[PDB]
Amino acid sequence: ITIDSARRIFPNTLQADAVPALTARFNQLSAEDQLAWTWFAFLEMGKTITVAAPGAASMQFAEGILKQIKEMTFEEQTQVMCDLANHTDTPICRTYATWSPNIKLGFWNQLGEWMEQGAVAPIPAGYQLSANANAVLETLKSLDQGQQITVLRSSVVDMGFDAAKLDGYTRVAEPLVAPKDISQRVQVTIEGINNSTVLNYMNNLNANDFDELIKLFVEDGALQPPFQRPIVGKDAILRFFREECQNLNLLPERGVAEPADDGYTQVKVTGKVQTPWFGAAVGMNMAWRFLLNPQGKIFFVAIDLLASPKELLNL
Ligand SMILES: CC1=C(/C=C/C(C)=C/C=C/C(C)=C/C=C/C=C(C)/C=C/C=C(C)/C=C/C2=C(C)C(=O)CCC2(C)C)C(C)(C)CCC1=O
Repeated sequence: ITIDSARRIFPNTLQADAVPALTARFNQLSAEDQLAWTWFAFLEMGKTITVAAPGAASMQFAEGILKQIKEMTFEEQTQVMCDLANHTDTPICRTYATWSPNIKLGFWNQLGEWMEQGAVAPIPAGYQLSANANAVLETLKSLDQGQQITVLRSSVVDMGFDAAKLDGYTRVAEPLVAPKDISQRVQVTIEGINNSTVLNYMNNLNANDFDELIKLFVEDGALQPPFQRPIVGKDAILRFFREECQNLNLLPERGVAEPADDGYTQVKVTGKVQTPWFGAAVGMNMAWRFLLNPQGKIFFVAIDLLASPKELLNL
């Protein structure tokens, strides 16, 4: 048993790889097309769902850069936005790179508001997307909403300076919320599954109880978010929880458990997940794939975004 082999459990699980597919196509576009594209994608999104107001604690980390941009001319603002899209080496792009996804999202949500308000340079009124950009946008509109918001988030996260090239830095993230009181936790129920570790995983995460959640993992275990590489080691996993996994609502529905190598157990769970950005307005179709050692500790868990609601019944 290795992490590489663990990634392969439950191979008939059909992930929504249309997301990385579309991201690849989007990445072929010019910075100018990218900004215009996302503006139109953002407006399209607004036809059905509204972004929740970012937390004040989150925005205080973006406030400095936002203030600087707001005081710029339209031409200067557009250049900064192009710099972010191009991953150009600039002070703003380097600052951006140290931010967690939620801070990056709150930052762009504010710029979007200011674009609507006339405070930040808008997309040119009669701007024409390239043929390829148009086609990418058409494909976006054809995907379910869970896949749509995942594409937009991924693109936001990938802007700015290459974080890897910053070497060591203080990571900027939202402050920790106190875990929910036990009496206030709404425990999950999973049809076909009684596994204590899986239930503890779901309930602790829903409670923002990361200190108890991390105890479920083995030292050298790993967690794999949708479409990215596994995050290895309890230290990295806990940091991921604290920085990116606050105020989620996991609503698992069904699951199955099977024997695995070396006395391990593998467990597949399907259900829905809500992000605090949209709440109940977007229930993403998810699968969890656990690999548990004989002591019931988590060696590996993959979290998949599924290709369609039909996959929820694929056990
Ligand atoms: C950029 C841009 C703009 C702005 C655009 C804007 C403002 C875009 C913003 C878009 C927003 C707010 C997107 C939010 C996405 C959140 C998702 C997909 C969360 C998923 C979480 C999941 C599945 C959780 C999963 C989890 C579970 C279940 C676990 O079990 C373990 C934890 C884990 C995390 C893995 C403008 C409009 C100004 C145009 C110019 C321009 O470029």
